[PDB]
Amino acid sequence: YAALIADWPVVVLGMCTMFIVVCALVGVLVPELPDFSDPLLGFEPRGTAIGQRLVTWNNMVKNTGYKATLANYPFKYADEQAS
Amino acid sequence: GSEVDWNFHKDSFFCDVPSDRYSRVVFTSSGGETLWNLPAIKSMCNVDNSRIRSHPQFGDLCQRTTAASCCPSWTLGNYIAILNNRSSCQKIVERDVSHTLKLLRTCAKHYDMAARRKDQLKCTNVPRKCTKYNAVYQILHYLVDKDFMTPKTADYATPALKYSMLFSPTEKGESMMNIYLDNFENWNSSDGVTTITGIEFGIKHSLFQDYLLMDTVYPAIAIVIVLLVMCVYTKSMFITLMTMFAIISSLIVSYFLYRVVFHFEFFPFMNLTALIILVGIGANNAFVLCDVWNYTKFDKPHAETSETVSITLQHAALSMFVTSFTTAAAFYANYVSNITAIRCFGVYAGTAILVNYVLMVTWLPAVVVLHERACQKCHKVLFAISEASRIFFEKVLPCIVIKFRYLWLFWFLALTVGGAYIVCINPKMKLPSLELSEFQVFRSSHPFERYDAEYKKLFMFERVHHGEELHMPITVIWGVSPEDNGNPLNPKSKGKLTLDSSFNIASPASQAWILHFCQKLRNQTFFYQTDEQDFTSCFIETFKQWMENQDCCCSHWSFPYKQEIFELCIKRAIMELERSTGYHLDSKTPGPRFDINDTIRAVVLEFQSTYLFTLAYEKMHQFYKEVDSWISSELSSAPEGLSNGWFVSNLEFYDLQDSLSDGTLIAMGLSVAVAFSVMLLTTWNIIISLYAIISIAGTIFVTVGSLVLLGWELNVLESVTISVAVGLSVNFAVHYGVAYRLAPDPDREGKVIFSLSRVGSAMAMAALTTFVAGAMMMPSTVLAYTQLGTFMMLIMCISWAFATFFFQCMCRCLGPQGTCGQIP
Ligand SMILES: CC(C)CCC[C@@H](C)[C@H]1CC[C@H]2[C@@H]3CC=C4C[C@@H](OC(=O)CCC(=O)O)CC[C@]4(C)[C@H]3CC[C@]12C
Ligand SMILES: CC(C)CCC[C@@H](C)[C@H]1CC[C@H]2[C@@H]3CC=C4C[C@@H](OC(=O)CCC(=O)O)CC[C@]4(C)[C@H]3CC[C@]12C
Ligand SMILES: CC(C)CCC[C@@H](C)[C@H]1CC[C@H]2[C@@H]3CC=C4C[C@@H](OC(=O)CCC(=O)O)CC[C@]4(C)[C@H]3CC[C@]12C
Ligand SMILES: CC(C)CCC[C@@H](C)[C@H]1CC[C@H]2[C@@H]3CC=C4C[C@@H](OC(=O)CCC(=O)O)CC[C@]4(C)[C@H]3CC[C@]12C
Ligand SMILES: CC(C)CCC[C@@H](C)[C@H]1CC[C@H]2[C@@H]3CC=C4C[C@@H](OC(=O)CCC(=O)O)CC[C@]4(C)[C@H]3CC[C@]12C
Ligand SMILES: CC(C)CCC[C@@H](C)[C@H]1CC[C@H]2[C@@H]3CC=C4C[C@@H](OC(=O)CCC(=O)O)CC[C@]4(C)[C@H]3CC[C@]12C
Ligand SMILES: CC(C)CCC[C@@H](C)[C@H]1CC[C@H]2[C@@H]3CC=C4C[C@@H](OC(=O)CCC(=O)O)CC[C@]4(C)[C@H]3CC[C@]12C
Ligand SMILES: CC(C)CCC[C@@H](C)[C@H]1CC[C@H]2[C@@H]3CC=C4C[C@@H](OC(=O)CCC(=O)O)CC[C@]4(C)[C@H]3CC[C@]12C
Ligand SMILES: *[C@@H]1O[C@H](CO)[C@@H](O)[C@H](O)[C@H]1NC(C)=O
Ligand SMILES: *[C@@H]1O[C@H](CO)[C@@H](O)[C@H](O)[C@H]1NC(C)=O
Ligand SMILES: *[C@@H]1O[C@H](CO)[C@@H](O)[C@H](O)[C@H]1NC(C)=O
Ligand SMILES: *[C@@H]1O[C@H](CO)[C@@H](O)[C@H](O)[C@H]1NC(C)=O
Repeated sequence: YAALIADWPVVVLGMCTMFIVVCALVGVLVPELPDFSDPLLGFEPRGTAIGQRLVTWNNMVKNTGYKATLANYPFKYADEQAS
Repeated sequence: GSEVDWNFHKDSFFCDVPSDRYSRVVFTSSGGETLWNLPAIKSMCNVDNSRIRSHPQFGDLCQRTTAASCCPSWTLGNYIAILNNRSSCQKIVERDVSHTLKLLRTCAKHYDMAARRKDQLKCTNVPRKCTKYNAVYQILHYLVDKDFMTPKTADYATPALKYSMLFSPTEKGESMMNIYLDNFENWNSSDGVTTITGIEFGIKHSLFQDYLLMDTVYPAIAIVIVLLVMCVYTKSMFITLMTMFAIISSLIVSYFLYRVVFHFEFFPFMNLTALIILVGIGANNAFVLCDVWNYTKFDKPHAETSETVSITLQHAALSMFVTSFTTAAAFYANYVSNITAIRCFGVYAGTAILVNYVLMVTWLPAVVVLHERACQKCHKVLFAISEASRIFFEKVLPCIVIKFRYLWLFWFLALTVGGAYIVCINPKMKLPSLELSEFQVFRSSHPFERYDAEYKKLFMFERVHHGEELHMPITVIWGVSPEDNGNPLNPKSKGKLTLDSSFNIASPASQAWILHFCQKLRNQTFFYQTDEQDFTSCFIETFKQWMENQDCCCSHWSFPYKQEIFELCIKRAIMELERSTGYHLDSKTPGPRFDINDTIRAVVLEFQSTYLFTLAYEKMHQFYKEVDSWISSELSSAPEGLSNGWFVSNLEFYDLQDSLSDGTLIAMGLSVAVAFSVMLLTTWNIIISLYAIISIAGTIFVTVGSLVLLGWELNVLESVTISVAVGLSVNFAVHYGVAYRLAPDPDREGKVIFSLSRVGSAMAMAALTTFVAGAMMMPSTVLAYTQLGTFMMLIMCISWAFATFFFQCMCRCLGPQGTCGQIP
């Protein structure tokens, strides 16, 4: 493309800025802007044979017992109808 | 307003006990190195009641009728005023000072009473009754640090206590930000007799964001400086402006490609720093193209512009792509770490550099060809600058590097071996040693980091707090299987889901096997006997012990029941096991788990252990390794043998440390492999490849050694820096190696001066521009900028010096026929 950037510089310098500006506009419109509130939102390993178990054991706690149909892991509750 | 009376109304009362939940300030006086004097105490209490008892505070205890005061202050001055019962802290007579001095002297040897709750009465026996209501104990355990009243110093000697503390009756929390955002941040300290050093309002992480916005003037200034320097190299302002706009647009389109095309949605913090890095990178490409342009335009000037453009592309694209792709692969190699932040920063920076290379290849020739279109002293100074630069980088530098030619070898070999020994054996880099709750995220002189690092070990109620001695528990689970579901790769930090398995506990063999497992585990060495936990252990044991009654339906059976008794009697039993003791159990109790249907789904046992909880690496590693090696002995029935291999304690810091220690090494390996491969493929001469590898190793070892000597941990940043350094090293070796080859001179001492004179200007300009673009981050507040700036300066000034001296003084041994690589 040596000849292309020889006799036609302005078209190659304008297509670039067209692409750049449409990219900037899409990137500022479509996706949700970042937060920047918690400086340590990422520092936690994932899937290392000892982080999987921690994640699962923490999910086991958040799904605790509810007075009825906890959709979770409760204690005895579901058989308290005798009273 | 906030105008009411205070608590001291000639009433010998007191609000509460000074706890850890409140807000703390730390005072040091001056070089005088003493606080026991009326000016110090009075000024301390005054700056207290001025800088914190002025702003309207609606968050308070409100235990009395005073709406703007519940406790007076909780300071040393109040505790002096309660002696001799002078109500106002302002009224001190300088004799109660001597009184409390003598009292603390005569009583400090007994430090030892917790509290005397009854008014003017002591509940338990105390050695002395001359002490007031918890005065000496509180004033020794909370307010004054350890050096005061030590038994090490002899009698008649007066201590110094260079540090004191001061509490506040309000409760620490995010609400303090306003208080801090107007009254504390601007002004230096109090007057020259008392100076605040440490603050613990508890807003160290929530306020962080703000400082970010307040410290973006240092990046901007940096950009400006770069522009200036580029004007000196290429005189046309047009090219400078267009290449800076190309860099910015590259970052923008890289963000766009990052967010929606690659489609993963999480933007970490460190990604911001990326910009700075690229500011010291992209410009380099220009300083390779433009220069070459002129050379071609100096060889065949009468030719058509198209031919010159084709020739300069032919002569520049190879090296541009080599260096850009090498740095990009060095960044992308972080995609093998298990953390999230670096696993995203890698991809982002890599895409940024690649797109920047593409734009430097396309956009830049366009603008350089479209650039076809009292001042005598202002032109003569530039002419003299050009002449001096030419005569330096053409005749002086080769002379300096080649005439000595032997001191450099020994000197740099000594530096390399010193760096190797200082990174490998004695002071090897250390893993992190601070709880995940408080990382050093500010400057190392901010009033928050002081209290969070230095002063949290001088005060008793924090040192004994460091003396926790909490054992480590082990747990076992048979209900669920370990599996992660929500976005593992390029994660979201919001992906989790629970699941189930298929096992039965009704099999009597499984019951007997669980009982045998418990009995066996009660035998090993990593066990700790308490003889106090009844239900907070194996449930089967206490269940069996509970089922010894009769005439109630089942009773008085063997151990392996027929499971129709078992499934119903578990529920029959726990509803009365809750009665005796442990009336409450909340989602972390060794009791078995149930479902919507009352069947059993998850069984969880728990035990204590003898290893104490710590933060070191070897201890926790030994614990985990040996205990998991033992637990791996299952050999059990078909059920509960699958989804069996379970073990989990409060060990997360160890996970972070292990993931760092593996990711850094894997990334280093991958990046150095790519670097050596690219150097070999671009040189086509094995001896030059060996010299380049030696230079890369030298610069890596020296920079990492200087980093560790200066004193650096591996939090999350250095885990990327250690890999970025070996990618940013070869940038100069590639250029010096390509230029050395294809030179019209066969001899050894010749053709070195050629390459050096031809590319020394470009290398020096790139080095200087990255140096000065990283040197405008040193004064700042957020830490990442300072870390990155220091690393940038220290890596560029080292890599340039090595790749010039230790390479040219080495590449002159090669023989003119050499190897020339394999035969393609
Ligand atoms: C308009 C926005 C969206 C983009 C701007 C970036 C480029 C497309 C601009 C920046 C500077 C412009 C140049 C500024 C000046 C000139 C000189 C102009 O010719 C003259 O002024 C000749 C005068 C004479 O010799 O008599 C021809 C267009 C050109 C090359 C312009 C071409 C378009 C350029 C490169
Ligand atoms: C040496 C260089 C040239 C190698 C190639 C570099 C990049 C082009 C590669 C490296 C790793 C790749 C990534 C590996 C894994 C993923 C996750 C993957 O995630 C999903 O598909 C989940 C979201 C969805 O369902 O769409 C999307 C593609 C992506 C970002 C890949 C995009 C292309 C990347 C950045
Ligand atoms: C490459 C870096 C070193 C400098 C160039 C980029 C910064 C100038 C930009 C990048 C992201 C920007 C931030 C993106 C979002 C926000 C949140 C925004 O929040 C509000 O307006 C208040 C409400 C809220 O978000 O809670 C304040 C500006 C701030 C911090 C921005 C400040 C300017 C920042 C740090
Ligand atoms: C891959 C290239 C480009 C970089 C250099 C890598 C290796 C030559 C070195 C660098 C750091 C070295 C490590 C530094 C420290 C240690 C700890 C050392 O064990 C100790 O406890 C040593 C200190 C002590 O006795 O307390 C065992 C070797 C090891 C893993 C070393 C293994 C070899 C390593 C990885
Ligand atoms: C050449 C580049 C890659 C830099 C050198 C690598 C360092 C940044 C890292 C990578 C691996 C790390 C090592 C990984 C494992 C260990 C073992 C670890 O052992 C213990 O916990 C203590 C043992 C004892 O005290 O006997 C001590 C830190 C150390 C040597 C680490 C020291 C710092 C190292 C060498
Ligand atoms: C291109 C060249 C000049 C690069 C540097 C070469 C050597 C100076 C390096 C390369 C490999 C290094 C070794 C890599 C790994 C180790 C193991 C490391 O750990 C132990 O041997 C443990 C000793 C202990 O128990 O204290 C000690 C340093 C050592 C020998 C290193 C010493 C320095 C070595 C020989
Ligand atoms: C010919 C030239 C270009 C060779 C390279 C020199 C500098 C670019 C570097 C190489 C080694 C660096 C030094 C490596 C180690 C230290 C010690 C370091 O010491 C401390 O911070 C604390 C020391 C301690 O108490 O142990 C201060 C920086 C300094 C002098 C560094 C300053 C910058 C130096 C001289
Ligand atoms: C590129 C040409 C012009 C040669 C430049 C030589 C010196 C002017 C440079 C070479 C290495 C530089 C040093 C590299 C690193 C450091 C550590 C740096 O440490 C800190 O400021 C600590 C920051 C922190 O960790 O909080 C202080 C400046 C210093 C000594 C630099 C001072 C300026 C030095 C000596
Ligand atoms: C303080 O108490 C003592 C004894 O209880 C009393 O004699 C003295 O008058 C009190 N102080 C004041 C200012 O009244
Ligand atoms: C700090 O500023 C105050 C004025 O707010 C001044 O009185 C004091 O002397 C200053 N201290 C130092 C060390 O500059
Ligand atoms: C466990 O208890 C003692 C102490 O180790 C030992 O002698 C005994 O044989 C062990 N019992 C079982 C069932 O392993
Ligand atoms: C038990 O769960 C099943 C699920 O299919 C449901 O149909 C049934 O109603 C549940 N029984 C009780 C008592 O909740």
